[PDB]
Amino acid sequence: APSTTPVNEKATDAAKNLLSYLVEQAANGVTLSGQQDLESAQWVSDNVGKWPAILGIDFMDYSPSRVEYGAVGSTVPDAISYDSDGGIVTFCWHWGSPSGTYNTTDQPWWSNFYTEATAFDIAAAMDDPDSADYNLLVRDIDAISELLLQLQDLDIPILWRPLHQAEGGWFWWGAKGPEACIALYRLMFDRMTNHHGLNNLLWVWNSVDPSWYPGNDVVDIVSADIYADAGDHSPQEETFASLQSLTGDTKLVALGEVGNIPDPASTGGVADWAYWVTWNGDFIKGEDYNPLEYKKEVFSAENIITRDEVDV
Ligand SMILES: OC[C@H]1O[C@H](OC[C@H]2O[C@@H](O[C@H]3[C@H](O)[C@H](O)[C@@H](O)O[C@@H]3CO[C@H]3O[C@H](CO)[C@H](O)[C@H](O)[C@H]3O)[C@@H](O)[C@@H](O)[C@@H]2O[C@@H]2O[C@H](CO)[C@@H](O)[C@H](O)[C@@H]2O)[C@H](O)[C@@H](O)[C@H]1O
Ligand SMILES: *[C@@H]1O[C@H](CO)[C@@H](O)[C@H](O)[C@H]1NC(C)=O
Ligand SMILES: [Cl-]
Repeated sequence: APSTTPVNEKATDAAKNLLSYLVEQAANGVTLSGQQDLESAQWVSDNVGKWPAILGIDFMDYSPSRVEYGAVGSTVPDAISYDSDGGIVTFCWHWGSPSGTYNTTDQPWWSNFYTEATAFDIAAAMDDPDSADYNLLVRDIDAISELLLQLQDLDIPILWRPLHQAEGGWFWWGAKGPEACIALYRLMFDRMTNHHGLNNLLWVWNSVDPSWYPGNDVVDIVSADIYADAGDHSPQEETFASLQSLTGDTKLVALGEVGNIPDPASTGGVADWAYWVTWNGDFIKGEDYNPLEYKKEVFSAENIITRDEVDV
């Protein structure tokens, strides 16, 4: 069954308490609501009637290579505000490649997390710790670690989901097979936990295939991102079962991203997702994926937690 002990023995009380709360809720057939982007969370409050429990945001535009092209990151204040309002925060990282950005017509700099938008080679970087690219990877990790340390100084625990969707291959970190991506994940875990003393993090992995798994010693929560056909609100039992066997059923299981919110009237005892995070834009705002009447039902449900109900 899911562990309530963070893999970082030095975890803060706020990180320990968040993991224990999520495990308890999921064991009871309760799922936390979530939404990517503060403006979309505001839309849900304004149109559906509830603030999502979890705010998903991204370190993307703090990536050092993106700063070189004029990017201005602004999500750390949104984490602080959501936490001040009683919510929970998850970060992903659409990591702009440390070198190799093309910045062409078809591959603008602002797409430089996609494999197609950069020359960057994660495998060549990880095989040579003396290389410029290896040193730039560690510098990028240090850049994002500073942001996480600001959040740790404020006693804000974070559901940290780096190197997401890795196995798909469409982001540069997944373009050179599993070994290089696992090595980068474990390097990040060590650099953040040990060198930086980051103790406010719960580590969320986001690939299903066992050959991509970085190990139970460096992961607190396993997840997948599901973009089913518009209007498919099934519980996604097969994916849930694959995420249980990934860890020998020792880690909490969640949805990192959804296009379609799984119907909470059909998940109980089939696929006890700890949380889901709806993507931004049309996925939450339109009528094709998650219609207004359905959203109102989901967010009002007894077995869905919204921000007003969070009680860590
Ligand atoms: O490539 C065409 C694209 O145009 C518009 O999006 C542009 C926007 O795309 C960002 O990547 C998205 C991606 O489009 C898709 O929604 C999904 O894969 O997510 C990624 C990453 O999302 C991240 O950014 C958004 C806000 O854009 C949000 O905060 C989310 O939380 C975060 O995870 C990304 O490439 C952006 O850079 C890009 O916008 C550009 O942004 C830069 C500054 O970052 C500006 O300088 C630039 O002018 C432009 O706005 C459509 O929205 C999309 O549908 C697709 O058509
Ligand atoms: C990226 O490409 C655009 C479009 O050609 C160009 O105007 C811009 O100066 C480039 N950015 C950098 C920092 O070279
Ligand atoms: Cl503490």
